Amino acid sequence: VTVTVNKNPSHTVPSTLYGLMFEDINHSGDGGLYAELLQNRAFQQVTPNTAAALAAWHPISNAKLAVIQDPSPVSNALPNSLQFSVPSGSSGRVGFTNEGFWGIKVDSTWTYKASLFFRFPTSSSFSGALTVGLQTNAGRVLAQNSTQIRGTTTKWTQINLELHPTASAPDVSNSFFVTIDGAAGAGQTINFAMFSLFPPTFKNRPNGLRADIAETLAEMGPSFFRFPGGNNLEGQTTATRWQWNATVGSLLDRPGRVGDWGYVNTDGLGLLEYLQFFEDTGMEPIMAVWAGYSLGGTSLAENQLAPYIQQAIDQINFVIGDPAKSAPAALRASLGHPEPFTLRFVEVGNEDFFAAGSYPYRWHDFVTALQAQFPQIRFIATTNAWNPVLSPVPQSYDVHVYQTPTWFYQNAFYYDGFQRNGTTYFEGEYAAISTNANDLFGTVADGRLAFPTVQSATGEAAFMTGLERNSDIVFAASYAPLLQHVNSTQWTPDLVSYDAGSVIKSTSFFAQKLFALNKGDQYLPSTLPTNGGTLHWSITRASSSGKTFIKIANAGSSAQSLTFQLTQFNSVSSTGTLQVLTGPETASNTPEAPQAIVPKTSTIGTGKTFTYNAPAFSVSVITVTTN
Ligand SMILES: *[C@@H]1O[C@H](CO)[C@@H](O[C@@H]2O[C@H](CO)[C@@H](O[C@@H]3O[C@H](CO)[C@@H](O)[C@H](O)[C@@H]3O)[C@H](O)[C@H]2NC(C)=O)[C@H](O)[C@H]1NC(C)=O
Ligand SMILES: *[C@@H]1O[C@H](CO)[C@@H](O[C@@H]2O[C@H](CO)[C@@H](O)[C@H](O)[C@H]2NC(C)=O)[C@H](O)[C@H]1NC(C)=O
Ligand SMILES: *[C@@H]1O[C@H](CO)[C@@H](O[C@@H]2O[C@H](CO)[C@@H](O)[C@H](O)[C@H]2NC(C)=O)[C@H](O)[C@H]1NC(C)=O
Ligand SMILES: *[C@@H]1O[C@H](CO)[C@@H](O[C@@H]2O[C@H](CO)[C@@H](O)[C@H](O)[C@H]2NC(C)=O)[C@H](O)[C@H]1NC(C)=O
Ligand SMILES: [NH3+][C@H]1C[C@H](O)[C@@H](O)[C@@H]1CO
Ligand SMILES: [Cl-]
Repeated sequence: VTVTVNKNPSHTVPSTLYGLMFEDINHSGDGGLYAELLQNRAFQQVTPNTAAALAAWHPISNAKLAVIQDPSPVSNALPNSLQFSVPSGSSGRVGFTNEGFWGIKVDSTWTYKASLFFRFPTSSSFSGALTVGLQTNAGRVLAQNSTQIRGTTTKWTQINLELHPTASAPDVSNSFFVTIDGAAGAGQTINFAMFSLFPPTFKNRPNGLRADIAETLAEMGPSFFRFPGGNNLEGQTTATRWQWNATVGSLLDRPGRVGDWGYVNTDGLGLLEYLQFFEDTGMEPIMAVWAGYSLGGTSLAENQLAPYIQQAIDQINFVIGDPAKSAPAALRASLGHPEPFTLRFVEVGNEDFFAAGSYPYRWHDFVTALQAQFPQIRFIATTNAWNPVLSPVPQSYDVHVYQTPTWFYQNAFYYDGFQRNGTTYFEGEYAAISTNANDLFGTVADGRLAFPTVQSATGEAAFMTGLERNSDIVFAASYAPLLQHVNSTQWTPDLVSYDAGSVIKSTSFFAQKLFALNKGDQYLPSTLPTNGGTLHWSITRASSSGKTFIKIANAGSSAQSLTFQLTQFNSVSSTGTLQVLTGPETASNTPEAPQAIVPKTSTIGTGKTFTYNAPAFSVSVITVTTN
């Protein structure tokens, strides 16, 4: 195909076109992006005196453990304590371990910060060392530190100890431990609460993020971060919905919540940590507010919304409010951030096409109130575009699609036929999730992708050329889900996978990165791809530099020749860079082969005419300079 490139831009490419969609799913938050290494660190939202309350916790030797509703809890928000008892006649090492989130990476190049709260519920003459550390799951101690404690300490007391491993572990099958001498400790009971183990964090943030994952997200050059969901916003009931104010302040004062993916959320990754991450990466938020529906099917009645609307106002005021004008904005100031954060976009609910009978009145009451308080914010509707008809008229819709790789290349013209009437579209969730048109959400045996493939990434890339061409009305687009803990998966495929030790960048990750890092501010119209065909392209240009980014998706099994004609330009560089992602159709980056498929960079000859053979199942970026 001959592709003629127009020198005259048709529109300015939004700064927000490519970004991330985050919720705590697959332990993407707890166990993932949030750097905390202990699972069930504070016994949040578990039933006392049950086995599930002790999840991730194990005795050392003859230790007696129970999670109790503490008669004098460490805080209002943390009613549960770990009751540790050493039997009469004990000796040696007695204590307990935390298995982490399916392991703990123990690296001698890291300093870890261990902390816990303890008290003796009954004053005693105990005198001895409390030792914390890291061991292999064989009991081989790799790091340890101790401090003197006394049975006369009946008031909650925090212990803060650094850990320095003497050796890196050969694998992640390691645990955190707390021990006392069994002879010195015989017959003693100690109550513990609010444990924590942190490695070094991204940007050395207090209560920050896991470095390799954070760096992987920053690597992709995202412009926005949509959060906190997704289904994880909604709750299963009104009472279990995400609430901003429960995620701010001291860890002692965050009660956690049962999330929407089968596990408890600590809310240690809370609103301020999200906003700090955005400051650290140059992302802007697309922030969702809860809109009167939860996943058990309950809509709030129109006459029940007012307190929930005010809570959404409170949440936005925490982000952007003048600290002199509201309690939430004053709280942001008090937590060390007097300056408002950026927030341009708020999403009203999540996937309210599941509650389209109530969304009209929910949308109406929420957006009337929020637009009056926040005249500069753009509010995004979550129902199917224009069905049902909403009032006020939404400025933006969030469009989600999970489909086959083929569907994505076949639907790259999805936005071309849309009216240009001031409405903008957010592709807030998309992914090629299955090769089975009949059972998209089924099993891997029935065609569900365990990981993105070259096929899925190239189909997505074709659809993304459509998003970029239509970026006069498409303002933002994010793959979902973003993150996967390979030991605790509720949804595949995912953009970035990891275990306790290392990260896997998917084929789809590299497509997302290639699109986002090679994006100018001018859209240059070109010869249209065949609507329904496997071969798609989109061309942008950086007005400041003349760097010109030709993105080519070949989502099919046939190599296809493209001849670019740039005769309209005064000058085209005599060379360009090629970046190409390609491989076998069903090839994946897996834990076993995490670098099977990676992009390759080369130099090609360019000018006003050049020819590129786009391989079967390839994503290609050619960068030239044009003036
Ligand atoms: C986060 O902030 C929300 C407010 O936006 C807090 O929710 C509010 O909590 C109060 C106190 O529990 C609720 O008032 C109570 O309602 C019950 C049931 O009708 C009543 O029996 C009590 O006498 C009292 O009036 C209020 O309804 C509730 N509001 C909403 C919108 O949920 C929430 O507690 C805060 N969370 C934390 C951890 O601080
Ligand atoms: C045990 O942990 C303590 C507490 O973190 C470590 O002592 C701290 O070390 C850092 C770095 O030198 C100092 O800046 C802190 O002021 C120290 N605090 C205290 C209370 O001493 C100590 O080095 C750790 N020991 C081992 C063997 O890992
Ligand atoms: C923008 O144009 C869209 C088409 O891209 C219009 O959508 C129609 O909206 C009415 C109700 O307002 C629906 O009953 C139709 O079914 C919609 N058409 C389609 C194809 O979905 C939309 O109303 C326009 N919006 C504005 C602000 O003018
Ligand atoms: C977490 O998941 C990883 C990756 O799937 C597991 O490690 C794999 O285990 C399988 C099945 O035993 C082996 O055949 C693979 O070779 C392992 N892969 C790698 C890269 O090591 C790991 O066992 C899981 N951890 C836990 C505690 O379940
Ligand atoms: N079904 C998806 C849509 C929903 O909002 C998310 O929580 C799910 C995984 O990305
Ligand atoms: Cl397919």
